[PDB]
Amino acid sequence: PVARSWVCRKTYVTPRRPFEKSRLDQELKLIGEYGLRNKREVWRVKFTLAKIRKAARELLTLDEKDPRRLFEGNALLRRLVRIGVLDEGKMKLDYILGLKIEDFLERRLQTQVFKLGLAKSIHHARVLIRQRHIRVRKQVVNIPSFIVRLDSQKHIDFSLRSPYGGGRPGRVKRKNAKKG
Amino acid sequence: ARGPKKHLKRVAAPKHWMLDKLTGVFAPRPSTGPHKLRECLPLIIFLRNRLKYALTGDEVKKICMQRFIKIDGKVRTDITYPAGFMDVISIDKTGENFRLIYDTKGRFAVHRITPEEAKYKLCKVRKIFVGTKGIPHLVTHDARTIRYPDPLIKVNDTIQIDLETGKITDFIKFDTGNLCMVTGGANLGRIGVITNRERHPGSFDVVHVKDANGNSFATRLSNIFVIGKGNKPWISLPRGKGIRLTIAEERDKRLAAKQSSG
Amino acid sequence: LLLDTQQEAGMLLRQLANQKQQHLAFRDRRAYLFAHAVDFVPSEENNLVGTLKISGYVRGQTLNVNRLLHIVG
Amino acid sequence: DTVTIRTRKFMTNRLLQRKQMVIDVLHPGKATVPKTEIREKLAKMYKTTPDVIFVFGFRTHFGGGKTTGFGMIYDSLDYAKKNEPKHRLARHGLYEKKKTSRKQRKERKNRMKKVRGTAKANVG
RNA sequence: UACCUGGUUGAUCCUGCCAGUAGCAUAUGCUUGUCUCAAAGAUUAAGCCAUGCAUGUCUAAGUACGCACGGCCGGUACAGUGAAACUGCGAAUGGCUCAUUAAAUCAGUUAUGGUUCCUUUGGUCGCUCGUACUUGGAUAACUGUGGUAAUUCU
RNA sequence: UGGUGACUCUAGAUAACCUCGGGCCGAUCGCACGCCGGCGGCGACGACCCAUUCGAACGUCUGCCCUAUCAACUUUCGAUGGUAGUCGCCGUGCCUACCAUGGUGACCACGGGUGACGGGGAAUCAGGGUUCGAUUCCGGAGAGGGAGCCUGAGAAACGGCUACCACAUCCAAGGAAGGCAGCAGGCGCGCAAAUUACCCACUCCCGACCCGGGGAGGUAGUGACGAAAAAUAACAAUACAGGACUCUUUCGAGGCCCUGUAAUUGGAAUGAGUCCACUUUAAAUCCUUUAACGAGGAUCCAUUGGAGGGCAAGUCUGGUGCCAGCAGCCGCGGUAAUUCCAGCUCCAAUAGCGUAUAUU
RNA sequence: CUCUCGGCCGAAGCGUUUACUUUGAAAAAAUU
Repeated sequence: PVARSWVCRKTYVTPRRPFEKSRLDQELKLIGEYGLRNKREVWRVKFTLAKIRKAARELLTLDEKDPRRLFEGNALLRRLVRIGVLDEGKMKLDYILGLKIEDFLERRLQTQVFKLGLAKSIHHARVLIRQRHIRVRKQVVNIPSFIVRLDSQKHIDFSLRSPYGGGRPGRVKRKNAKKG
Repeated sequence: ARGPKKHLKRVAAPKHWMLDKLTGVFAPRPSTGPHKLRECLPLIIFLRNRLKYALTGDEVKKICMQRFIKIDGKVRTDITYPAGFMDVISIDKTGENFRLIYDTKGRFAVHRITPEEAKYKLCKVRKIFVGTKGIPHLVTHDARTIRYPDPLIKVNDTIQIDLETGKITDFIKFDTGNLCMVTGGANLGRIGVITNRERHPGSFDVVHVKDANGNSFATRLSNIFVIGKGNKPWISLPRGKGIRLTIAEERDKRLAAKQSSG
Repeated sequence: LLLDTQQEAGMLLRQLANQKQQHLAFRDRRAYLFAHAVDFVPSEENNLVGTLKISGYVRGQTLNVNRLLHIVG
Repeated sequence: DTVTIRTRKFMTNRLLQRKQMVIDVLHPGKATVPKTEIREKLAKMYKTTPDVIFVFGFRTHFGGGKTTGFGMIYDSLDYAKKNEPKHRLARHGLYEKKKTSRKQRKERKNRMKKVRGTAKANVG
């Protein structure tokens, strides 16, 4: 007996049909849109959305005045507004089902970086995040799949330690400036 | 097993202790005492997890051996000594007194008391027998056996005991129209007036209890604990007034709190 | 297994002793010797040919004298 | 200069004769601060001598700004000696651990089990 | 994501299987830059085991005459710390395994008004009308004498 | 007197009894010492019995996988019941005597099997289900095989003893010592599994006991079992190429974005690494934090499978000639091979990807 | 659905008894 936790999930489901042109092409398109490493990122997103839709489904079957349906539903809607996928007016349980994969890929950090004019391309944004140039509030974020919340979005900066941000030039600049 | 067990694992430990899942392999096995190990706080958990005074078991020990902690007006040096319901914990160096009373949710709340109130505790009688030359004995839920009590006192009644003497003072009889708390089961920690008790021979007697907010619920008689004559309690009551909040209303409360303090 | 201490080398010796032996097929069906000590008694020194005295342990099978003997090189 | 000490969850243990606290350290440019410096800083904050305070468990956050540790400021040095875990007293040279390994002393024990009487003191 | 595709024929529609497909488990092949977690001699042999280790323990409080110790002040019975040994307690927990075992174990449920229960916790402990301002005999540790090839032997 | 749903309960009175292998009715210690010559305050060990806790141990009810190529089974030696007893901590065929002739069974008894410890659970799944659960929590069982004990509150204990069987070490030939299904490690077995590492710093447990001890446990090491995150480049100027907006009958001409080739350049940005220090920590390591060095493609070079159909991707080139081979299946090969071995090219998955097996 | 004892009410019986449904108290944590 040890003091260790063996709890862990798989965070994606591999598709049933491995080769269908519609699917492959679609996922490729998605990838190209939001600058992702492989199919598995897309699949992760798909899995999460699927989970959400399951949750929403298993609530609608209960009575309108059933407490569980109310409370849990309200929580779920809150969670989906707090990330910035749904809208405050469309905060009813049925609207959850009409969500798309891309609407969750839009709230990824990379995409935010791209949109906010900190980067020039999606790949460029990704790289900027990876190299530790992008911070959120004050915390430096290395992970690009970091889902940006609605309230936290209004301050995504360039991190004081980076060359683009505060100052102190990088390595290449140091090397070139110390030639003669 | 060949004999009695001396160990308890953290996973098998009772939930209302609010222990972790990763700090160690073993929970602190409560020493045999006045309370059943399922429904009690060991002194260690209360001292280091609730109050945070100590950080480790060693630190806890270093307090218990310096003889600062008094449970029911008596110095206990054992770190695993079980303090249960209605139990008075006194630290004199800080000048702080706590009584173990169940929270609304079913856990042991850190409930601070006045030094005036800390002089007495309440006891549910478990059994009354007459033994040796016509001497009747009460036996309370805290294993405290009191010789020569009031002949009016019957089973399932609550008595007030002054801790300095160890003698009974005055009692509340179990009757419809008395304020109660639950000591075990689903409704644990909930407070209300007794509505109606129904008897079942050869089984547990189901007792109905009405809330302050009109929420009627039921329990077993072994789990009920009388407190108040009519409506007003004989002891202080936790910050949550014993009325169990539903989830939605709790959420609402939380939201309100968030709003108010920014 | 690392060799640094005499304690480490003792662990190695122990490992070499209790080991699953790979039985090499050629060795097992014949009978062989390693030389521990070699002595030479020439019949005639001018001939430069004499009697050899190879002393060591028989390892393969039961060594029969009627059979020939081959020295490796 | 650019180092800043803030004190979070602060509590006085009168049953232990100490001042228990959480410490946030801001050091935006530099590395993690050596413990001595932080001890000094805390001393200068709380008016007391640096000799009596102990700090432990400093984990710097990802990115490189905040560092969060636990620190306790005892009343007297004697009280500190009497209450603190002995390895934290060894970091200030107040305690010395025996240089023997576990294995050796196990072996010795097992040897001395075998012989009776005064001969337990001879075998080592 | 309540999903099917190839294969019986000159061609067709069927029954029907075989094959594909996706997981999840053990093994294994090739390959492997970083980082957070993380199973791991179960399966076959509940087969055998070199060596080392895993249960020991003292307070103001049972017994100190080991100069073993610096040390009191000296007729100061016992200043103190204290190896040992007697005593008390622990070793019936933990850890390991899954061989046996099929209403057996086990689970939920009930009983003990049919029993025992270290310790803790509470009660009780001049309720008996009949040398004590202190009882006896040993035995360790210690000294010394030994035996046996050898043992945690005596 | 008092109490339960109910006592042959507790409590009361009377007559007695009370084991010598005997039941309680303190021949014990520590701390401060103080009061009318005599009295005392805290605490430690105790102690018959009550309670209590930790339990245990016996019962009740209902709930298991396969098999009829197991249909009758159980009773002479207890089978089912009655009475009396013995034993047992207690209730009982638990045992003994004496009686009766029962009890179970197609609602599957009994017998046999199980690649059967039981649960909590896991995997898969629309709904229903099917399969797994040796594995860290609870319960059970056994320490080579069986059997019997001592001490103890508690054991039919095995890091106790006593035997016999099976193994097996040292022997001076007389005897002595065994028990890793504890933690390492070894052999053997196999398709199949880690270091004779450091530490009681945590979690806890045991102990006369704040102090001692603990291969319980923690920490490292091995670790592609498995799960989470996530690099292997980004950008600008050029030279083309598209797709657009404005102007021209159209050709066209412009300043509008996007795309690769760049056998073109260009500087910036970084981690892998290398490596002071700090931190972490029982002591370390790792991570995190940070000085310096660290990136131009012959590198700091990405792999495994496949490319007729199923099934995403070549009637490309060379070799082979029903040979070698491939191919889950359908089939490919007998001289133009889209299927073999290569080269080139492309596709799928991507730090993973094949293959065999159990299973959904 | 009701006569008996107590403070219009609580005890006393129920009602042929189930099966069924709903509710109530219990059903260890971890996992889910």
